[PDB]
Amino acid sequence: SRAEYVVTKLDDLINWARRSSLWPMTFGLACCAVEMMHMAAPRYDMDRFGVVFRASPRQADVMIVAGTLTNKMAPALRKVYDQMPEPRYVVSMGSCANGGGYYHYSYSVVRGCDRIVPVDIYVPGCPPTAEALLYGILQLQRKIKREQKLKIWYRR
Amino acid sequence: TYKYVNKKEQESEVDMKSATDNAARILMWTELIRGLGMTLSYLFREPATINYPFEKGPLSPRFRGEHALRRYPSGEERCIACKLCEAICPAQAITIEAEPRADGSRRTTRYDIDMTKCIYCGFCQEACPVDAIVEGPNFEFSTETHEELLYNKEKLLNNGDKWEAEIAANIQADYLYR
Amino acid sequence: KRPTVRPRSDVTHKQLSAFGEYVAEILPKYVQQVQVSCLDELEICIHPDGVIPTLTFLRDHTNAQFKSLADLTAVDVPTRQNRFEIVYNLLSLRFNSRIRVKTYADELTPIDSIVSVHIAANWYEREVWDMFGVFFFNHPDLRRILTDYGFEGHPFRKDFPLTGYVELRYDDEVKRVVAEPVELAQEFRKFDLNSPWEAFPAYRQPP
Amino acid sequence: REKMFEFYERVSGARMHAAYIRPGGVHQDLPLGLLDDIYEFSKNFSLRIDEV
Amino acid sequence: GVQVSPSGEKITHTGQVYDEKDYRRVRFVDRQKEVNENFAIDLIAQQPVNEVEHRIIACDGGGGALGHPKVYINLDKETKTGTCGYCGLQFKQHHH
Amino acid sequence: PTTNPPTARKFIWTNHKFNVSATPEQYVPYSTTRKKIHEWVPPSTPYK
Amino acid sequence: TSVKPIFSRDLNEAKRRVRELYRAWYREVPNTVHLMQLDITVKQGRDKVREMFMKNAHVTDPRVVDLLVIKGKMELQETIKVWKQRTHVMRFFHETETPRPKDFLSKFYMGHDP
Amino acid sequence: AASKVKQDMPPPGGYGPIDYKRNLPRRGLSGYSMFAVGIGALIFGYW
Amino acid sequence: LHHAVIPHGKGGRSSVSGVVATVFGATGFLGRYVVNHLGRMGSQVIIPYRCDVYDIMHLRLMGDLGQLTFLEWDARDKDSIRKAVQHSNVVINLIGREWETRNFDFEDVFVNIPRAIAQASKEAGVERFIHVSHLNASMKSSSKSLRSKAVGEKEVRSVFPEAIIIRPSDIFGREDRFLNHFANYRWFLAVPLVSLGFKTVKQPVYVADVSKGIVNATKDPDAVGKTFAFTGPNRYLLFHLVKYIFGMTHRTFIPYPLPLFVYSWIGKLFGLSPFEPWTTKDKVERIHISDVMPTDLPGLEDLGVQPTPLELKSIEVLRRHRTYRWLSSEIEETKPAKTVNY
Amino acid sequence: ASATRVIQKLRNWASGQDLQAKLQLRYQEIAKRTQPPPKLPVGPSHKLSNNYYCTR
Amino acid sequence: VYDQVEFDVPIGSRGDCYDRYLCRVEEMRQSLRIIEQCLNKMPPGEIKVDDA
Ligand SMILES: CCCCCCCCCCCCCCCCCC(=O)OC[C@H](COP(=O)(O)OCCN)OC(=O)CCCCCCCCCCCCCCCCC
Ligand SMILES: NC(=O)C1=CN([C@@H]2O[C@H](COP(=O)(O)OP(=O)(O)OC[C@H]3O[C@@H](n4cnc5c(N)ncnc54)[C@H](OP(=O)(O)O)[C@@H]3O)[C@@H](O)[C@H]2O)C=CC1
Ligand code: SF4
Ligand code: SF4
Ligand code: SF4
Ligand SMILES: [Zn+2]
Repeated sequence: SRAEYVVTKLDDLINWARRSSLWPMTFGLACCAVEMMHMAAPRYDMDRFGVVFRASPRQADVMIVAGTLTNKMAPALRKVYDQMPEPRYVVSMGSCANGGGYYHYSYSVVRGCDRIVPVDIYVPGCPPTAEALLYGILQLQRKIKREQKLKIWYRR
Repeated sequence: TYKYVNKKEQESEVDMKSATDNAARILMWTELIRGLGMTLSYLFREPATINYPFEKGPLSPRFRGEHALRRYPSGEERCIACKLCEAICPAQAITIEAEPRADGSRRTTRYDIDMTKCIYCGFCQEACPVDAIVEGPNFEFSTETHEELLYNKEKLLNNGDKWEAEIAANIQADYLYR
Repeated sequence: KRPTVRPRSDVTHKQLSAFGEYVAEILPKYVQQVQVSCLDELEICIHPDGVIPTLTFLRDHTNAQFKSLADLTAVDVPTRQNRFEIVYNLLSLRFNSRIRVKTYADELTPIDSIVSVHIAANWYEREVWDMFGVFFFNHPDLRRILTDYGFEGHPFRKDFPLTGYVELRYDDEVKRVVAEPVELAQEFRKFDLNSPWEAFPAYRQPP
Repeated sequence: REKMFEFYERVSGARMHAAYIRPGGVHQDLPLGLLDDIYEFSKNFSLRIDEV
Repeated sequence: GVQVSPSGEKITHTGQVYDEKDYRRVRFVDRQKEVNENFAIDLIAQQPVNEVEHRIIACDGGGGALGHPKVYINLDKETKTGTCGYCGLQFKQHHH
Repeated sequence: PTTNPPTARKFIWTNHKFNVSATPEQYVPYSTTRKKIHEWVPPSTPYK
Repeated sequence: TSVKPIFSRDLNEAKRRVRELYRAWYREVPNTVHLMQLDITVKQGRDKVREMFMKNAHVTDPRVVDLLVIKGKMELQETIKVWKQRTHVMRFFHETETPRPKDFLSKFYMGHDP
Repeated sequence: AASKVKQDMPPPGGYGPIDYKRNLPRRGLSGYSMFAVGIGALIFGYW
Repeated sequence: LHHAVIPHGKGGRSSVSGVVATVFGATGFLGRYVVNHLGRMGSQVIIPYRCDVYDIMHLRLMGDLGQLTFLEWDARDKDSIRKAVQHSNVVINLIGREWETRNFDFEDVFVNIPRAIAQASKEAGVERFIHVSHLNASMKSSSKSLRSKAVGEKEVRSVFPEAIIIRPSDIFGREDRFLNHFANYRWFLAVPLVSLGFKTVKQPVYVADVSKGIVNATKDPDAVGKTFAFTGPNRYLLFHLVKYIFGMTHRTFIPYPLPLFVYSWIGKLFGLSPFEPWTTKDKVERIHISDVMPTDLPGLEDLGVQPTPLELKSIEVLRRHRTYRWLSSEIEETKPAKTVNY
Repeated sequence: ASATRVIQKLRNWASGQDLQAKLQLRYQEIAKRTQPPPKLPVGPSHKLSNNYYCTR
Repeated sequence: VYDQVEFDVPIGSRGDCYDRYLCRVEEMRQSLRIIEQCLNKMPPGEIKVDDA
């Protein structure tokens, strides 16, 4: 009955909850939002995995940056992220969000959403196949599987 | 030619039967019961949901996903540093630096692709006159870091040495249509 | 008859040329250099003092019912002293024909608005102002349309760098999104692609 | 929409942004067996419009 | 082959490796350096010379439209061997 | 591939690897080039 | 030497317009440090207004002045209305831009730039 | 063997005929029937 | 300088600085500002973290691609330190803590860890080692943390005689434990102070100035082997400081005196929290310990920084505590705090 | 198709259409994934006589 | 090749969101009508201009 073992199992439970219930946010900027939809569609049923689009940041757990991020939109994106409550994850979807993409050298594009918010997972493509975005969601699920927070608290 | 969608309405003729039918429609909610019936029918149909990641969505040989540099069956590299791929890459994602290999051949030292700039358009593999750069089928190559998505010559060469069994067959299938 | 070249009909050329003569001799005070192209398109160039009269005539006149403003553009040619070539592409549904009216402006030489004629031009003129710096008169609400809320410059001017002068990021110190001078990890690569051999001798510029 | 994206992907390689239509025509001819699938889709799409 | 440096870093087929004093090797700490162990130069050297009885031979690589543009190679100099410019295959005049 | 198998090639891998992100044995990018400009090597002797 | 005037047939009327604009900004600053919850005083804002105004004090063509006043009124509209957030307002202060020195010698020590 | 031009061409005679017009069908009772049923139910319940 | 360390550019996110720093304690209140100021001018920052990868996200964006390199380490494992300092030319030990744990003592974090980091940095060829002690640190202080910190800087200098030691005062910022603490006393409806706040002096400094000073000492050749005292321009009495606080917070200020022999017991109780305690006996004693006078020590104006007074940067910390009635209230509505000399 | 002569009747009545003849799913009524090789044709400008680009 | 393919234009009477929705549905139906013809009559030949 070691407290370290108990804490590891408790953390497994915490992560299982926060993982099997990932409510993203209805935040789609450009084409990549269409593949987001298609990943919400019958062929790839999101809710099947526990994923549910909630429109309020105060209820969401992750935000998928699904398209190009202009300088006129970055403040709103950072504000929304700030308004999401911890634990909060972020997913960059496409090449526009990762590094500006096809509009990298433009005067009105931030060359990466990773400049305005911190990104956990990068999904490449223009657009990323909905299958790929799902692969990224599950990659995030596993990353959450590997948080080990309470073990750290107990080791402190 | 043209047609009307909501002008079909003609002059008004009304009977007791028509009035009673419209009344039943308005009082018993006929038209809504039909939507209920449709949604019911859909409940007893087979869902189009595939069981990912076990069974996957279809694709075609022409699918253009992850990039890879190939080789001749002898193991020699196909790239000759002609630079059409970076000359046309409309995202300016490719970067090349060539130099005479010790044996004298024309080969590259740098071949980098910012896969955060690639729009996955395919122009590079239709420009390459030696079928060296291709856009493979792999799309499950997401990362936890931006740096991982900045491929160099070694990464693309390893991908080519990893997918050749598939890239080559898809080419053999699609190369008559080009 | 040839399968690669494009079938060419002179009837539309004649129609548009006759209508161009019509417009030129009915608005001499404003019209300059009417012209028609190999592809069948009519282009009427004018003095900017004639914008509203010309467009109103082409909208209201009976033989000219161009009452749909398709587009409204500008074109920076830094060579000429009046850089901006403002363009009014129009459409007649009654005659299934189009037409293009052009003026010229400058950084310090504004023109009149046509929202009194075509309400479609509000946002297009706001766009011209935001992108090139041309100011319009008697515009209800002339502000920026596409650029950021504190953006300095007119980006479509050929003299404006493709990548701009500033660049945005988030700073934890101030806890805000800030604007810093541009600094790139990879510089845009300028490719000189123009062939040094004359390609179209029909457009040769005599010295 | 997913089946029509499949048409795209077959003919171009991309589901959504197919740089297929180009000055002069199209980049690449239709692959054998695509018109049949388009027919099988069109013979039924009317039913879905009717449901909606 | 993949030879290592005094620092243990592997030298790529480009001859590239970081100097022992280079700070840029932190990126490979708790990680790895991706190299391609199949050096194409050694491989194409391991292939033999294809003799021929004609003074001028062509090379499309292989597969026709799956190889490289067809080039023609002269084989008069009996001491040397003709090498394709796209591939590295060697050819020699059999009867000299 | 049990009936129509791929073609055999030396350089092809014999062990497929999955996505190895956020691990060791992952990919780190670097410059595949050598030094372009070389510095002067000062002498080991003094002027005396 | 003969051109068309935009609004002002001389520099004095343009100066009248400029003064009207200065009054508008001077009166607005407090309302927008209140509303936007800016973490600056009211004096800093008016000093910044005056500095941005002097930034273009050298002009003598009334047309340039008229266009500058138009742009200033556009910005004052964007600010009176809250179309722009505290971010765009504090962009003016450049709180993060490391200030390049005007000393020839420091510019010499850091970089090749003149 | 030999090789003719091969191309994704339609089949001889053309494809089958496609339905594109509306077919929202017609169903239900007569109205009098609905009201009679409802009234009879009310009356029986009242009794 | 090695060819890859020559500085190139204008001092932007994507430029080169010539600085390859290993920042111990980057996941804290001050380390994040340090890393921001480093990645802002284009330097390589090696950030060894023991915490969860979810607590370094706010850092992951404050540096261009490849400028931030993260690493998992452990204070007890010495190899975890060698691998970090193996390639740096600077090391910045910000490690500290305002309470002791089941597994770490003030000694452990303030003396041994810095000493091992310094041994490894010296053995590894590092040129600079910046250590952050306290201003009031002394081998004769009532607080244990200050004694331990003085011992730690002594050991760091006996192992690394060219070690820049930086001694700041009570730092104030957004994520701090000083102004937010003096604001959160309100949850207990009144402010217990010793001697009613008088007899105590505080010379607090904004954290951004401290980070600037560190980042400038990284490449200031007149600072090697020197001690510094990063202090604000104005001194205050704890009473007037807390009153100005509750003025910016617009809460009700009910101060009453309290002897230290019961306030320290209160602190012990609060410190029994197995989580991050709200206050501790050592934090108490660190409060109510007057602020040393500059006493000739070099400072921020010698590093190249003009200190920012509290009256300009307090509201951005204390607006989070106000109510809806007082949020929008400006800065000038609050009467400033009395300044003293003593 | 997996349906069983009763669910089919039910949903055909509820929807009012003969769905079993028009399914949202593709059961072997689709072109294969492995087609034979094609032999694409050539355009008109592939002659060896009376083909001068100055004409076309 | 429009002008070689027959189809009807749907037209509304009340310029409301309902008439536009109906116009869109009927334009989809007419797109089916057009696809039928494009399938049945698709000519052989090349796909891109024979001008290299
Ligand atoms: C001798 C006899 C003495 C006794 C006296 C009584 C005699 C019998 C009289 C019968 C009267 C019929 C029953 C009354 C209920 C219906 C009321 C009604 O008709 O409301 C219609 C209303 C308007 O519809 P509309 O088309 O917009 O017309 C607007 C007017 N120009 O629109 C509506 O109100 C309906 C719209 C509601 C939509 C919400 C979703 C409805 C979901 C339908 C579910 C159906 C399932 C019912 C389950 C019941 C089980 C408890
Ligand atoms: N008021 C102030 O902030 C003052 C600060 N200072 C000095 O500044 C330095 C930092 O201040 P601050 O940043 O506020 O302290 P914080 O508590 O905010 O963060 C301190 C850092 O110490 C690290 N740390 C502590 N113990 C350990 C350990 N046992 N193993 C590994 N890492 C450890 C933490 O890492 P993690 O959190 O991931 O464990 C954290 O990142 C301290 O040294 C302090 O003495 C000086 C005067 C006043
Ligand atoms: S990455 Fe491509 S598909 Fe996605 S938003 Fe950008 S341009 Fe559109
Ligand atoms: S697919 Fe297109 S964008 Fe991507 S590397 Fe090739 S040419 Fe560039
Ligand atoms: S087009 Fe092909 S051969 Fe030419 S440089 Fe690019 S990859 Fe190499
Ligand atoms: Zn060859």
